[PDB]
Amino acid sequence: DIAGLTPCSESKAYAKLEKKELKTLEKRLKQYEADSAPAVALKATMERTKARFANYAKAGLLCGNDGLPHLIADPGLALKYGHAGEVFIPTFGFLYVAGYIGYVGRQYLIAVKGEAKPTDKEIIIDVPLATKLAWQGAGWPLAAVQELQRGTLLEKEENITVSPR
Amino acid sequence: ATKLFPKFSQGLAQDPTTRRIWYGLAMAHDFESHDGMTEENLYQKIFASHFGQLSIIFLWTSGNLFHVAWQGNFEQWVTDPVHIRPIAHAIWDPHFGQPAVEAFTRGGASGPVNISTSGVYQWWYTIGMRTNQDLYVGSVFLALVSAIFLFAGWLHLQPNFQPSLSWFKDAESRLNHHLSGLFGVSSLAWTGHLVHVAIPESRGQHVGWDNFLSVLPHPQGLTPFFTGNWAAYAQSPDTASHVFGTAQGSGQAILTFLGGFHPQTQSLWLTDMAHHHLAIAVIFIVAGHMYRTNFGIGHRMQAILEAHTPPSGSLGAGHKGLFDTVNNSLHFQLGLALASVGTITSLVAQHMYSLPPYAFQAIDFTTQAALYTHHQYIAGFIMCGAFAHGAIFFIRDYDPEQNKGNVLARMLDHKEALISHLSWVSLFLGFHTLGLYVHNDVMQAFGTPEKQILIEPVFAQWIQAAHGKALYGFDFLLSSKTSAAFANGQSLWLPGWLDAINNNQNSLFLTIGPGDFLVHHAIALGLHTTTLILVKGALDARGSKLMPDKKDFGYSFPCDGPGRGGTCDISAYDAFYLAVFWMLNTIGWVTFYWHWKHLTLWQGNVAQFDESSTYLMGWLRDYLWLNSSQLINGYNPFGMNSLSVWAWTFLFGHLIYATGFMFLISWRGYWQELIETLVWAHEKTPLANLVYWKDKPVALSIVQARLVGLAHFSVGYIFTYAAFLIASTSGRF
Amino acid sequence: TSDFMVHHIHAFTIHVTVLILLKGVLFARSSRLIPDKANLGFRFPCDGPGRGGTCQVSAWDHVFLGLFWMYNSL
Amino acid sequence: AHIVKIYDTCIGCTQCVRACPLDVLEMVPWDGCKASQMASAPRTEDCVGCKRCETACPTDFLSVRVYLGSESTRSMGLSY
Amino acid sequence: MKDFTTYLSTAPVIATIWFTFTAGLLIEINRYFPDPLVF
Amino acid sequence: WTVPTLNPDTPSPIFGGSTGGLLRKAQTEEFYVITWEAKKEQIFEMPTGGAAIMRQGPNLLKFGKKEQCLALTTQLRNKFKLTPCFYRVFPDGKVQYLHPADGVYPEKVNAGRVGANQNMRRIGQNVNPIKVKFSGRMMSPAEI
Amino acid sequence: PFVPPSWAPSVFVPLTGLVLPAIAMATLFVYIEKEAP
Amino acid sequence: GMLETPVTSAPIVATYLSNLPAYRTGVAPVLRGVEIGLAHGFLLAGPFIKLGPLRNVPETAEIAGSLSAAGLVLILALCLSIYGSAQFQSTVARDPLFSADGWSEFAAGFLVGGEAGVAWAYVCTQ
Ligand code: CLA
Ligand code: CLA
Ligand code: CLA
Ligand code: CLA
Ligand code: CLA
Ligand code: CLA
Ligand code: CLA
Ligand code: CLA
Ligand SMILES: CC1=C(/C=C/C(C)=C/C=C\C(C)=C\C=C\C=C(C)\C=C\C=C(C)\C=C\C2=C(C)CCCC2(C)C)C(C)(C)CCC1
Ligand code: SF4
Ligand SMILES: [Ca+2]
Repeated sequence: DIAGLTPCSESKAYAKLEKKELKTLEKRLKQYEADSAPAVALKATMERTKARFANYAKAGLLCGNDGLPHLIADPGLALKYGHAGEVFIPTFGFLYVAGYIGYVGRQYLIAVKGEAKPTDKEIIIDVPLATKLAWQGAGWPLAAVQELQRGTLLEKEENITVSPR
Repeated sequence: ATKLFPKFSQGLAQDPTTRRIWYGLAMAHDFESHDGMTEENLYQKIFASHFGQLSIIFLWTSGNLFHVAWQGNFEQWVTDPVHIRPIAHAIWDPHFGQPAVEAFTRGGASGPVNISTSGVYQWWYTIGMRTNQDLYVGSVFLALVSAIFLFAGWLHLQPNFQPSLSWFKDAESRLNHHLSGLFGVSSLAWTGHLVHVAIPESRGQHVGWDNFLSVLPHPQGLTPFFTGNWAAYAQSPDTASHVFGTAQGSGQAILTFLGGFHPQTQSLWLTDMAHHHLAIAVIFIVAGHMYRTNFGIGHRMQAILEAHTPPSGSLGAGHKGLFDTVNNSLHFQLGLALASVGTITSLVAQHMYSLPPYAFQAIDFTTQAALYTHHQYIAGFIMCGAFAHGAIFFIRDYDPEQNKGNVLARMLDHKEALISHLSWVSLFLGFHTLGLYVHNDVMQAFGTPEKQILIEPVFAQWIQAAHGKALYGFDFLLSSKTSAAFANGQSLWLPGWLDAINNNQNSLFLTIGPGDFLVHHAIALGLHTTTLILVKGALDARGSKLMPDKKDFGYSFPCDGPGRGGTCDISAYDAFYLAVFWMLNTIGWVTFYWHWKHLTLWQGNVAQFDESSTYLMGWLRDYLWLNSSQLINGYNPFGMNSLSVWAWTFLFGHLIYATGFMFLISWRGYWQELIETLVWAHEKTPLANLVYWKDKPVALSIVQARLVGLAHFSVGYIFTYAAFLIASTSGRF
Repeated sequence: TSDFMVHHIHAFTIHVTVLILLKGVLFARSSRLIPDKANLGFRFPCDGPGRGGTCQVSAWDHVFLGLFWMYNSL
Repeated sequence: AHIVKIYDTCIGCTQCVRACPLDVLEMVPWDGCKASQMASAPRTEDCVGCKRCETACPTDFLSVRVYLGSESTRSMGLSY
Repeated sequence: MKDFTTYLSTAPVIATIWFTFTAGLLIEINRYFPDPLVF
Repeated sequence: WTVPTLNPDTPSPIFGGSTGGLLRKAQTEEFYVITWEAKKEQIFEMPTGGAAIMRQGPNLLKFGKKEQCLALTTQLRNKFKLTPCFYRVFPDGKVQYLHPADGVYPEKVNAGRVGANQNMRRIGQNVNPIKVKFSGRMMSPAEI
Repeated sequence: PFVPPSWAPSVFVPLTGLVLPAIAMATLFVYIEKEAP
Repeated sequence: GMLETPVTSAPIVATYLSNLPAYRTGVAPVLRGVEIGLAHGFLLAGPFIKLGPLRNVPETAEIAGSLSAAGLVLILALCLSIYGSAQFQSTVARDPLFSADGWSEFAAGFLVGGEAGVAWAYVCTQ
């Protein structure tokens, strides 16, 4: 398909790698009993390996000449060939959680900056205020867009210190 | 008392310590800091130094030619340039034992010699050199040119020959003559040599000074050139069965644009290179008539700079006053020249490995690797120097009053934003590249290689498909048989170019995968971080919040003391200093990637690189540990071979690098106290106190210590990698 | 012979570590470079770029270098 | 010898003079501050450049500056 | 008790508890959903 | 107040000697001599290393550099509340009084002192190095 | 012809390696320590 | 002031040092150089003879060792000459050895004595 790759469900190297992993696990299992802890652990690892290979092939991932899955980062190719779950959806997921953390921290700093000793609140975290801001940070994109549109997101150039050039 | 050395610094001559000699040696070329120096004298000294540098360059070239003609095997290498190793020069060392003598005796010589890795054999063979007499004549000619340049340097310092300050500032005349004469006429002359000598010599016809006036480069003899029938010079080119150096399969054309590579030499066609030089010669000559000098027509660079300001005021004053701040500042010109030369050096390295211009160059793996690594390291050092001189310009020549509101002042106006964004880009690239590497390493360690993150470089593969590569299957532009871009070049250059780019046995647009993506991001991280350090040091050179008056202390000063929290490595010199390490790391990553990809290509197993370049353990084991086995076995308890010199150089570089770490970690104070104890010991020792020193022994200064440590670090770095690369590539092939 | 050489290597490394630690202990209060080092304390960065440079003159810095030499020796 | 300069932002706190380890600075009468004193550097030939005076200065920015100049036996603090 | 809660509200204790919670959440997610590579 | 004169026949503190004393510089270039008055015999620390005993009355000592003399002066003033003074002696026999130069310690203002190296401007008012370029030698904008 | 003799390295290598650097180092050492009038 | 110990204050070591040619203070510098050169060349010929690269080949080990010692003596003589030229440029009793002419004569005497000592050490092994 994309970049001359082949789907993992049809790649021979993919199935060969799965057989190799199951073969080394079975070889290690051949030295133990049939109802012992190492045997059960090795069988669980084998089942996890089989489930992982079947799940990766079911997801529609593309495998190269090495039999390993390859990710598609281009939004056009990912949305046109059903690869948005690799790099697109996790991108927006990270953006949401990262902006969540940044917005909560910024709100906490702005909240404690108007007190008597903000540094004291910076070393000794005010748990009730932090918990309230952490719960209220779910609407961080809407609140951030509103702050940017009102002009309260940035600080004026005259209020920021600079070097003597 | 006052010493004679150094004559240019009275303050250093009065120094009674050993620091006088070191500082006199390190401040000899800083003419701006000399005593009683004027602008006119400054330009005159630089003129003389330029002539001396050209003399040294030409003498070095003549030396290489002379040694290849005397102790080399050029006459035998031209007969079989595939199975014969080139010889650099002979070896005469009384320390060699008998096994070392027969070990280095190779290449058909009668004694111990060195196998050259510079590629001058292929270059001289392609341009037309065939016998040792030609190299001897070229060596004598270059020695005469070197002597003439040295005499010119001495002559331009005597009275009635020293140029005035106004002559050195004629930017329009200098630019016109450099574009039309130094660039265009030189390229036209090179075209004349290729058409008259290189092309006929590649077809088995000897054309020398004794018969070039009676031998026609083309059978039609200048008639198509004057009648405008230039297409007659592209008729009947060299066929696919042409044997280089013989008339079998040779053609009659002198100016073609076939494209691709020669089927036997795997290099660019000589007719294509001649046509290339002719076209760029015409373009450069035409460009040499742009500025106004003495005939009314032309331009004034000040007018073009002053008439280039946006109307909305986005760039403030635009480029007003930029002509004076560039023409009156030598550091600005040096920085621009070094930036362009460094970029061009990198371009040379990339184009030279991908499109080999010299015959039988692609087969010489050691030559290709050494040339690429050499040019990339030279380019990195030159780039660091460009930024260092930019910082020197900000401290010594920048005038905020003259550059008021222009782009130059606006850069310093928002320098915090630039440094912060460079920091963010470097942080993102480092965090993600390192994270993906460690993730792949953990997946490979746990026995699950299918769980590692392998992002396909679809953008670069898309560009490769745009160039004609049909491996990925995008089928667009040159990759599609029904495109306008494809059909418009099918009769001129696309057949050869497509045949060469679709061949997986050359270095023309190599196949890339996730490993290439990851290492490219590592390269991006290195470039951005080195740029961040250099740019931050140049912008903060005039001052910062910690040191508001940094410009009053010069470009290089030790520090500002332990006050205000501590000010170690606060000068711009220290910023360049820290950036050299990042430059070495970046060039190390690019050369490691180049060498590993080419080693797997030449060995016939590209899958090894494709499967081991995604994790750092593969880089350490399959590339560094695996390829150093023959290197460390150059000399062992059972004997030695010709590869023992590279093993010794490997350990030599390791020792120099480690010695540099001493000047890098331990600082002055400890050494000064130790030296004081040594002074007492010498003064209280009989039979030895009768011999006294002339200079008081003192520890090296902070700045000198940094420079010495960096010099050892760089020397060890370069020597270690050069020995490893040459030994691994030569031993494997 | 190899054992003899490595034993002399060990003796040399131990002697250098002893030299750095002993120099940091004996010259902790004063020296010919800084006569009032004891007033600056035990752990201080330097005494400025004066006198050619007085970087790493404190006894703490001697311990800092002795750690590297101990690592090399061991 | 090093170059030691005093600026008009000096408040006459005499902290730089007390911190000088080679007696380079001193106090002279002045009228530009409340303390009616100003720092001075009449013995710069004995300055080593330790910059202790800059560390002891409380004004922002500093009122005393030391620029490392030519090096001699006294400036290098050599007892030999 | 007020002083003890204030001590627990300090930066190292809060960082330790928060990182233990985040690490435990990620570990439990990877335990109930083994080997997640794509969405 | 008048400038004092060095008395070479002055008793020195009880010290057994050390290896951190004078060197060839004292015999070929110059050396320094510090003198002070002690109210009683007391053990003090030598700037060159070791413990010496200052005697009751006059005390004279020799050092290789001025920093050692000032360090001893600071120690005697801050601990024993004494008033020491030193000179620079040349091999020819010339003696030059050094501190306190005007008889009064420099930390306290004294009349008659003429200000030196004083700039009647602030640091931010210093000119750019380009205006100082092409001078007689390496000159900083603060020197003008 | 410009071809040097067979004994040329046996004379030029020791020269450039020991005679010329000794002379250069001695002359440079005398020049560095020369006192101005 | 300074530290006095029996090692640096014993009369036996003081007499031994005063008996050495360098501390004679009253003889010609060329004679001092000849004596020092002979005493140095005789001991210098040993290491090159017994440890050089040609120490195992017979009838030439002594030849190569003596030639190497002679070359070292020549290098040391050049070092003495440049030291005298760079040390004495301007300006009990003053020793004439610490002068331009005195040190030049001392270096020449050292060269003659060193070569004679090397030649004597070579024939002493035959
Ligand atoms: C971060 C940089 C970046 C880069 C280097 C690329 C690179 C690429 N994108 Mg892309 N893209 C990006 C960001 C980027 N994108 C972002 C942020 C978005 C979200 C808005 C998109 C959304 C997007 C779409 C919807 C498509 C691409 C497509 C492409 C590919 C060809 C088009 C092109 O080069 O023009 C740059 C890309 C754009 C200007 C976006 C618009 C698409 C243009 C108009 C081309 C589409 C026409 C047609 C589909 C071309 C293919 C013809 C045929 C082979 C089918 C190319 C490799 C095309 C593709 O190959 O589909 C598989 C495609 O249709 N991208
Ligand atoms: C309130 C927290 C906070 C926020 C909103 C930001 C925001 C920002 N930082 Mg920053 N930073 C932080 C904390 C924070 N930082 C801390 C604690 C450090 C010290 C490690 C740094 C060190 C740092 C550097 C060196 C740089 C930035 C940069 C930046 C900018 C680029 C985006 C980025 O993520 O860079 C990356 C930021 C990091 C890698 C550090 C993030 C640390 C965590 C995730 C923040 C959590 C803070 C706190 C524990 C949570 C609040 C608790 C409260 C509710 C009680 C951006 C505006 C870049 C810049 O200069 O702008 C262009 C840059 O170069 N930051
Ligand atoms: C047509 C007239 C002419 C010509 C030929 C030159 C030529 C030259 N001038 Mg000059 N100049 C001229 C007119 C001219 N000038 C006039 C009218 C003025 C007064 C306004 C000046 C004022 C002037 C000054 C002040 C200086 C020079 C200097 C130089 C030298 C530059 C050295 C150099 O970079 O190497 C040659 C550069 C090239 C050949 C161009 C290289 C092209 C790129 C960078 C490389 C690519 C080529 C190819 C890929 C690589 C080859 C591959 C293989 C062979 C290895 C050069 C020889 C400098 C000097 O004095 O040196 C002594 C200098 O300081 N000139
Ligand atoms: C066209 C190229 C060019 C030119 C003309 C200059 C010119 C100048 N530079 Mg510059 N520079 C350049 C490129 C250039 N540079 C590059 C490529 C770099 C990056 C490496 C630098 C980085 C740089 C810095 C940081 C500084 C200068 C400075 C200077 C100025 C005077 C210093 C000097 O040269 O004294 C003499 C130079 C030396 C004595 C160099 C020391 C020897 C070096 C370390 C080589 C050691 C190699 C070693 C011996 C190899 C042995 C190996 C073997 C034995 C095994 C001078 C105007 C200085 C300045 O402006 O003063 C404020 C300044 O500090 N340069
Ligand atoms: C392997 C050695 C090494 C490493 C990792 C770095 C890393 C870095 N350098 Mg650096 N540098 C080095 C050697 C190194 N340098 C040397 C030898 C020199 C010459 C002295 C320099 C000189 C230098 C300069 C001058 C500058 C940098 C800068 C930077 C930062 C660039 C931003 C980035 O890439 O983000 C990625 C971040 C990393 C790679 C750090 C690693 C993150 C770790 C592994 C994650 C944390 C681990 C885990 C979660 C917690 C473990 C803690 C444990 C105790 C519990 C980065 C942190 C630049 C900078 O500051 O940018 C703003 C800067 O200007 N370097
Ligand atoms: C491999 C790198 C390296 C090397 C070679 C050295 C070497 C040395 N260190 Mg050092 N050190 C290093 C790394 C290194 N260090 C680092 C990274 C640090 C930072 C932690 C330190 C910190 C440090 C401290 C704190 C001290 C030293 C000291 C010393 C000296 C010990 C005396 C000695 O060993 O006698 C002999 C010298 C050697 C064995 C070095 C190699 C000499 C070769 C084998 C001889 C070659 C001669 C050859 C003929 C020359 C001809 C050249 C030709 C062109 C003419 C010595 C010169 C100590 C000292 O001052 O000395 C008492 C000291 O206190 N080092
Ligand atoms: C810069 C170019 C260059 C270089 C790097 C070398 C390097 C070498 N030459 Mg060679 N040589 C050169 C130019 C060069 N040569 C030229 C142009 C000639 C023709 C006159 C010769 C003639 C020559 C002979 C006959 C021999 C060598 C030999 C050698 C090797 C032994 C070392 C030596 O220096 O011998 C001595 C080299 C010379 C006497 C030639 C120097 C003559 C030029 C004109 C003077 C150069 C001055 C220099 C640039 C100033 C800087 C030096 C210093 C002050 C910083 C060595 C590999 C010997 C050999 O082959 O060993 C196996 C040997 O027998 N060379
Ligand atoms: C770059 C030039 C250079 C040259 C040409 C030589 C040449 C030589 N070296 Mg040497 N060496 C050099 C650099 C050089 N070295 C450097 C830089 C180092 C430090 C790393 C050394 C360290 C070194 C050692 C440790 C030894 C040598 C030895 C030797 C000799 C080999 C012994 C032999 O097998 O022959 C046979 C030897 C003879 C027939 C005796 C000849 C005696 C001399 C050479 C002739 C008379 C001296 C001459 C008249 C005066 C010259 C002084 C001149 C500078 C003014 C040989 C003549 C060995 C040696 O000296 O042999 C004992 C040896 O032990 N070298
Ligand atoms: C600091 C400083 C400075 C600066 C420096 C610098 C600036 C550096 C850098 C840098 C660099 C180094 C740059 C470069 C660049 C480049 C560019 C900008 C480019 C480009 C491109 C293009 C445009 C292309 C296009 C194309 C393509 C894409 C391909 C095909 C072909 C074509 C053409 C189409 C100086 C000294 C001045 C002075 C002041 C200070
Ligand atoms: S420390 Fe600063 S403010 Fe105080 S007297 Fe000295 S120069 Fe003036
Ligand atoms: Ca010919």
